[PDB]
Amino acid sequence: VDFERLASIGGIKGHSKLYKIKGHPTTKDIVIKLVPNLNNLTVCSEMSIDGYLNLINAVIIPISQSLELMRNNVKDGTPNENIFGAIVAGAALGIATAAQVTSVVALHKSNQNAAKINSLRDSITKTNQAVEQLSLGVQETVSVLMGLQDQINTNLVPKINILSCKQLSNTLNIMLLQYYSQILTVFGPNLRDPATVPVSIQALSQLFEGNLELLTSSLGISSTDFNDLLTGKLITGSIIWADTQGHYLILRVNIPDLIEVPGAVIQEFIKIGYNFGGSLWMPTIPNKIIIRGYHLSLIDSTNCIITDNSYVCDRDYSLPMNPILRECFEGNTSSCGREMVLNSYIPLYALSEGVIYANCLATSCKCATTNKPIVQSTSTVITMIDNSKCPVVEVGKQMISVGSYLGQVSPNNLTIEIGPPVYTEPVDITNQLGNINETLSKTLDLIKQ
Amino acid sequence: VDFERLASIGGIKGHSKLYKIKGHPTTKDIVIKLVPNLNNLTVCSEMSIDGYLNLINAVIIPISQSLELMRNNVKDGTPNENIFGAIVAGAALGIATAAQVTSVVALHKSNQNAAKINSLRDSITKTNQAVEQLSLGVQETVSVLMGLQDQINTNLVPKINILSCKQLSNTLNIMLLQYYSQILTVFGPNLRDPATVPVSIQALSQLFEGNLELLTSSLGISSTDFNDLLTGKLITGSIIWADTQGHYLILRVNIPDLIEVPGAVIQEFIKIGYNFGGSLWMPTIPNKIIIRGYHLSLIDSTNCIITDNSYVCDRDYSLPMNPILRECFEGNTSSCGREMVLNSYIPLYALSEGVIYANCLATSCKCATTNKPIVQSTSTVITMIDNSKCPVVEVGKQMISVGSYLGQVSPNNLTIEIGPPVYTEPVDITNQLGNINETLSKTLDLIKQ
Amino acid sequence: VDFERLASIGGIKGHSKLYKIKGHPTTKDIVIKLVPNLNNLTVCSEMSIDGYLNLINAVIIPISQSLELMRNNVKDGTPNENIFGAIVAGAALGIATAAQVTSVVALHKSNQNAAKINSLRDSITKTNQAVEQLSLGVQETVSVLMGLQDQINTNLVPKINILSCKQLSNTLNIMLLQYYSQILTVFGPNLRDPATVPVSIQALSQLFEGNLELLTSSLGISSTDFNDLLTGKLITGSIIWADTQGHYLILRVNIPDLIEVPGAVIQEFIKIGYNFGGSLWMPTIPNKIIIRGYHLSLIDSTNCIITDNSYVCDRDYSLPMNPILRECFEGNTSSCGREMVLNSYIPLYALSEGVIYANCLATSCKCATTNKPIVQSTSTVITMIDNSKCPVVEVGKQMISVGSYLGQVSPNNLTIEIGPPVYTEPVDITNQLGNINETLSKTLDLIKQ
Ligand SMILES: *[C@@H]1O[C@H](CO[C@@H]2O[C@@H](C)[C@@H](O)[C@@H](O)[C@@H]2O)[C@@H](O[C@@H]2O[C@H](CO)[C@@H](O[C@@H]3O[C@H](CO)[C@@H](O)[C@H](O)[C@@H]3O)[C@H](O)[C@H]2NC(C)=O)[C@H](O)[C@H]1NC(C)=O
Ligand SMILES: *[C@@H]1O[C@H](CO[C@@H]2O[C@@H](C)[C@@H](O)[C@@H](O)[C@@H]2O)[C@@H](O[C@@H]2O[C@H](CO)[C@@H](O[C@@H]3O[C@H](CO)[C@@H](O)[C@H](O)[C@@H]3O)[C@H](O)[C@H]2NC(C)=O)[C@H](O)[C@H]1NC(C)=O
Ligand SMILES: *[C@@H]1O[C@H](CO[C@@H]2O[C@@H](C)[C@@H](O)[C@@H](O)[C@@H]2O)[C@@H](O[C@@H]2O[C@H](CO)[C@@H](O[C@@H]3O[C@H](CO)[C@@H](O)[C@H](O)[C@@H]3O)[C@H](O)[C@H]2NC(C)=O)[C@H](O)[C@H]1NC(C)=O
Ligand SMILES: *[C@@H]1O[C@H](CO)[C@@H](O)[C@H](O)[C@H]1NC(C)=O
Ligand SMILES: *[C@@H]1O[C@H](CO)[C@@H](O)[C@H](O)[C@H]1NC(C)=O
Ligand SMILES: *[C@@H]1O[C@H](CO)[C@@H](O)[C@H](O)[C@H]1NC(C)=O
Ligand SMILES: *[C@@H]1O[C@H](CO)[C@@H](O)[C@H](O)[C@H]1NC(C)=O
Ligand SMILES: *[C@@H]1O[C@H](CO)[C@@H](O)[C@H](O)[C@H]1NC(C)=O
Ligand SMILES: *[C@@H]1O[C@H](CO)[C@@H](O)[C@H](O)[C@H]1NC(C)=O
Ligand SMILES: *[C@@H]1O[C@H](CO)[C@@H](O)[C@H](O)[C@H]1NC(C)=O
Ligand SMILES: *[C@@H]1O[C@H](CO)[C@@H](O)[C@H](O)[C@H]1NC(C)=O
Ligand SMILES: *[C@@H]1O[C@H](CO)[C@@H](O)[C@H](O)[C@H]1NC(C)=O
Ligand SMILES: *[C@@H]1O[C@H](CO)[C@@H](O)[C@H](O)[C@H]1NC(C)=O
Ligand SMILES: *[C@@H]1O[C@H](CO)[C@@H](O)[C@H](O)[C@H]1NC(C)=O
Ligand SMILES: *[C@H]1O[C@H](CO)[C@@H](O)[C@H](O)[C@H]1NC(C)=O
Repeated sequence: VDFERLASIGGIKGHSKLYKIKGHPTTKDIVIKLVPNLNNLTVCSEMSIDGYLNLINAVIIPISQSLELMRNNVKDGTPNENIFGAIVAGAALGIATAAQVTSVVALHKSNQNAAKINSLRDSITKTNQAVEQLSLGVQETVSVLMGLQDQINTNLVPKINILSCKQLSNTLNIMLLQYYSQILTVFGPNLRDPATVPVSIQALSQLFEGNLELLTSSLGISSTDFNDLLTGKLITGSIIWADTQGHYLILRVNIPDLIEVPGAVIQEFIKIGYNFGGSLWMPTIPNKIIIRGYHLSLIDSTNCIITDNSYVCDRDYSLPMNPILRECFEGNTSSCGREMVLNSYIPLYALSEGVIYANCLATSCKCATTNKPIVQSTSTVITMIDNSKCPVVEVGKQMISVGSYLGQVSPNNLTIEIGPPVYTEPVDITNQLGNINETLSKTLDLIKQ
Repeated sequence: VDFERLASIGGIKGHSKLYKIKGHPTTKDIVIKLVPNLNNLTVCSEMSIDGYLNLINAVIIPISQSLELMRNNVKDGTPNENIFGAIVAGAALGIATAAQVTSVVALHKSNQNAAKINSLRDSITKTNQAVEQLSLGVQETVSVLMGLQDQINTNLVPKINILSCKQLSNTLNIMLLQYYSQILTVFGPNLRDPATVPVSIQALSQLFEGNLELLTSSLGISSTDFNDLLTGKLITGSIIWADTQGHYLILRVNIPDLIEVPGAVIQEFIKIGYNFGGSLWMPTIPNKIIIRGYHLSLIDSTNCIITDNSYVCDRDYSLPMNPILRECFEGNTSSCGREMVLNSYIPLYALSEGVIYANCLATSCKCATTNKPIVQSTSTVITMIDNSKCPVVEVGKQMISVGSYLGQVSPNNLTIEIGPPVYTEPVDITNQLGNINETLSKTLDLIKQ
Repeated sequence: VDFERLASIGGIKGHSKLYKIKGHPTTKDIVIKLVPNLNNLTVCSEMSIDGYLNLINAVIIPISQSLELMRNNVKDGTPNENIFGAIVAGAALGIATAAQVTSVVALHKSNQNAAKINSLRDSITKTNQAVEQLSLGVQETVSVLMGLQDQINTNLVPKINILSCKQLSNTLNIMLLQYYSQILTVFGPNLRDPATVPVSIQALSQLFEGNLELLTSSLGISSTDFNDLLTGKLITGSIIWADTQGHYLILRVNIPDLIEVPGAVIQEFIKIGYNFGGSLWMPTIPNKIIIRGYHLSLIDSTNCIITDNSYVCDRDYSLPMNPILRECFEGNTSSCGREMVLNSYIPLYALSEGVIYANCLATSCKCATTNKPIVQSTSTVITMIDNSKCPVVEVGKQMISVGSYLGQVSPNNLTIEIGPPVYTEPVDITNQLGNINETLSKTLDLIKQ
């Protein structure tokens, strides 16, 4: 890429940041209970828990049935001693994809640990606090949790005798209906196929009043640097057991790790408007260019957080680009398109290493040190301001200082090769393909002559 | 649609679902009280209600004057000779659509029931609980409802003498300001034209801590199956009255239904990457094809929820394709477009009726029962794998089992034909336009002579 | 623009509203403290504040360091003959934009007032109420506030001795993790550079349970008409100080004003389907047209709220419109394009000042004064209906009355030109990609002839 020619056409080189992709995740098993274990409220709680039980058993049972169905198709013990592993009975599958097979293999791998955690069902159902830990093994422990367990251990407990029992039953019914609305909201897409659908950690967090940090801390991840504090919205987890007896859900989550792709640097750009042909124009370039070993491609940070120093993505998002755009970035400013604007929010000046790139035709350019106006050149449109002209500069309204030097090439004396203009592209451009069509079927009429 | 040549072009036939959408327009009517009724707080409440009342008086009166204007835009009379009424006022609508006329007919249809509900205004204001059902007639009822009644019947009521009265007044002001912010949030677009704008049941439930099925069970809808349980976001409804003295809003909602359009089957597809020209490609076909008696249309599930077995839409969303797409799906794989990718997240193999469609040029394909590689034929690009080759297949890393049979013919032994790709960013269409600019007078240079 | 031919192609003139732009905002300074001042809880608080402080220091300290680092890059003083201008040291900026320069100038303006507010740090940290005021000067005041100060002044305070101190400590821990997650949620993009990123009042109010007009009333701005009730989602604020001692942020917010651009009228339109060629077609014209002294342009309401009488935007969003669309709106219905629709939710009739535009080919049309049907003319598709034919009209299933007159000339008796249909696919481009290439040999063939 040539920054001098692309600055001649009106694009200024922005920051350079890194690219990091999530990769190599380890697994951790969590358990979530659903039944609010009340021990203090055995005086006045009545039958009303069983209505909540009937409403949650409408969704606990079919998820568990599909979960035991999907783990039933796979088997182990490949024929021959040389070949061994998990075998998917694809005749019993019907239609399946690669990630579904991978999830089936993962569930078959975690079936033994699911049975190991299922051995502690009475330990799961005996908890009376919000979040606590129980000894899974000699070195492993579980992370049982309920957000609403605290709500009938710090709010509804002290009103055990001041307030009437039917009012406690009605308030518990309102809270249970609201919580069942929350579980109904979060396990929406999970109802179709609860094996191949990951669970967002924030969607888990709205079950517990939107506290993602409690799940992050009790899960074990402790973000310390600046880069991992923004990260935490990409933690994925899958359900491995859906037990109906204690009415609990055993899930397996993936602890992320931000690996770094070698040699890939994300380069940003700033687009300014320039006055050509009596109109204001902007070059048509993408904002972000990934560069890796003299190779230009495209990415999208639609799902990626952007730090001050790097681009952090959940997964690699490499998109191809047109070779005409590659020639536009490399040498050919004639191959770069331009669009027109007339709105008031167009930047005309910007700073780059102490060098001002400014359109002086619309912006007032002056030097404070000499008190003389600066005129637009006719060989260029974008006008540079450095310490060669004047140190202390009047641009627009503002006093500024400049610094450094162009380095290699001055685009003031360089020729101008602004390419063809493009228009706006709504469904209007399909109507211009329509009048291109009538021009072409005029030429088809002129073919026969 | 032929699935063998569509498997040759790179598409795999996915699941088949239904289009059981829309239903009978049975309705129901409820009452939304705004001012909460305090009865235990007659000791220490001051006149903190007056600021809330002055805040809501700026809201309630415009909807009331708009609705009485809208009733002034219609009469019935008995003009003509066969017509016994239901005429609209001439030119009093100004600018109006068909849905506005339908809303006019709806208010003229329900004004008698609105007067019937308004006959018990003193019965409306005497409620001191959250949700009540009061008898409209002999076998009829409505639902008067106040979700913040509980918060000043279980939280602010017991602190009547423990906490100081000015602190209760301040906290009451805080929750009144918060709840008035909630009404200002939910009746945002409703303030412009409060007769033709429906009300989302989820945004209505957001006034009540997001307890949707509390409103649903108080309404009367009891979804019992899997398909209708996810449904409940298609309730909707329109306000029929905005009474100022009781400060309440009489709402009319529609009880939905799920009828089935006959013969319409939604078909899913899986698009895999194939290695042609030393490059990775995918075919360009839409994901869902609706088929009804040899008729292909297009749909968009931008709002429709997807069940495990069918598609639930609020309303029919039929779209067409080009006839070139119809020939692409029927017989012409040369008319099916393609796209080039280089990203890592491209699946290359999938399963369909125990038959593997695999890109073995990039995927390791072996038979574990015989320990031999599976090689790509030069005639095919996508490899069919069944039990005729080998029962246990190594694909990728995984042991899998195949089964069933082929189905008519195979896609491997068929001829393959392909076409050019194209993308967005119409600067290439701009160069094509300049090509037309030079081309049309490239024609009229040396035709004759 | 005409409305006779434009309704003859099927577009009906909607309401005419105004255009207003937010302009000239003044500045007011607020302060936001973050450490919850507990005074009643000195009996049982333990050291749970220390973990919250350790969590929030990693956010507070680098924001303050970046703020003072950006503060160092601007200097004042006289550049020889010029008096002042706040000279920006451009060597200490790297790459900067115009908005960043304006923000640096804003903080250079606000350093003195930030120091004046920072002189009352012990006054800031001593507040034990939710929202209260302190005297900044003889005529200026500050607006120190918390949404969660009340929560440990009305909820956790009365359970000082009834509930155990470790349960109070755990409840405070859970609520502090939840609120620390709230600050991590709202200050997401602010951590990259906390000077150039504006702060929305909505996400700020999300820290205080979504009570927007509590913040608005503490600011002092008050809405009084219909147009300012919907306005309230566009308040812009910027960080001016990030003090780590009392752990508070001094913020400067911009109280706005809705200025009116003169002569600009936003025109809406209603597009109906018309039956041509045995099929339903939809004309392709934009819904909104801004007209200002015979000047058509394009706008987008992607962020602008729409009131009953005007358009309220955060900033001007004028876009150029095509000269082919200028011929479409002025004279040439051939330039007005079309598309082919088949879905059932297409309106075919509408009312405009007692003028019925009705496609009577698909809609039943009658006059029950005479009890006869109304037929379709061959010279037009859209049916003109006024009181000259019959004053009381039957359209579809609805019985209406009309008035007024035609409007200059009737839109039924003329003949209008037509545009071609379009689609939403790049297939056409690929067609031409080889088409013009094939027709190129044909052009030379004409030359050969
Ligand atoms: C999940 O897998 C289990 C285990 O069965 C094994 O896997 C199947 C896929 C087949 O390949 C089996 O041959 C294989 O053993 C299946 O559970 C089994 O279900 C059957 C009924 O389908 C049960 O038989 C019943 O048993 C008693 C006998 O007294 C009577 O009630 C009935 O007469 C009937 O025969 C059987 O006990 C049960 N268990 C075992 C170990 O075979 C299961 O069908 C399968 N699928 C699902 C969806 O759960
Ligand atoms: C909505 O409609 C009511 C009812 O009036 C009926 O509908 C109107 C659209 C017109 O077609 C009327 O002719 C028709 O009766 C309107 O309320 C009426 O408003 C008028 C004033 O516009 C009232 O007249 C006043 O009455 C007393 C007489 O002592 C004095 O205060 C005034 O001198 C004045 O004459 C009238 O009483 C009232 N009611 C009726 C039954 O006619 C209403 O104006 C209309 N529009 C709106 C915007 O509310
Ligand atoms: C922000 O600015 C302050 C003020 O410094 C002034 O502005 C800077 C932008 C430069 O132009 C300075 O020349 C100018 O004075 C900076 O504080 C200063 O930091 C320096 C170190 O960077 C301190 O020097 C130290 O001082 C003592 C001397 O006994 C010893 O510890 C060291 O040997 C060392 O020399 C200096 O005292 C201090 N104050 C002043 C008034 O200069 C500050 O660093 C700067 N930037 C940031 C990121 O905070
Ligand atoms: C409440 O429950 C706790 C925990 O089980 C127990 O220690 C306490 O004694 C109970 N109190 C009453 C009054 O039941
Ligand atoms: C593009 O640039 C190359 C050198 O980088 C040059 O040879 C070529 O002619 C240019 N093409 C244009 C300006 O169209
Ligand atoms: C640009 O070229 C001019 C002559 O046109 C020359 O005076 C000037 O020094 C050049 N600038 C450079 C090489 O930076
Ligand atoms: C293109 O033009 C031809 C000839 O006028 C017309 O028949 C055809 O429908 C048009 N096609 C498209 C896709 O615009
Ligand atoms: C509180 O209100 C309820 C319901 O109206 C009533 O039964 C009760 O007596 C009231 N209590 C007091 C102390 O006013
Ligand atoms: C595929 O075609 C080949 C010849 O090209 C033939 O030998 C083979 O039997 C065919 N397989 C089918 C029809 O399944
Ligand atoms: C290209 O330009 C104009 C429109 O700008 C068009 O009318 C003309 O036919 C085209 N060709 C030439 C040779 O100008
Ligand atoms: C609680 O704090 C308030 C306000 O500072 C004070 O008036 C009151 O005495 C305190 N009460 C106790 C029990 O400490
Ligand atoms: C466009 O309209 C003008 C008058 O406004 C007319 O002279 C001209 O012929 C029209 N052009 C068409 C229909 O192509
Ligand atoms: C429409 O044209 C007819 C002649 O075809 C004429 O009689 C009639 O008055 C016209 N209507 C107008 C101009 O409104
Ligand atoms: C059409 O011709 C142009 C110019 O030679 C070429 O760039 C383009 O690839 C061709 N398109 C096809 C599909 O052959
Ligand atoms: C497919 O069949 C159609 C006729 O139905 C034909 O026009 C097309 O060329 C065929 N596909 C080929 C040979 O590319």
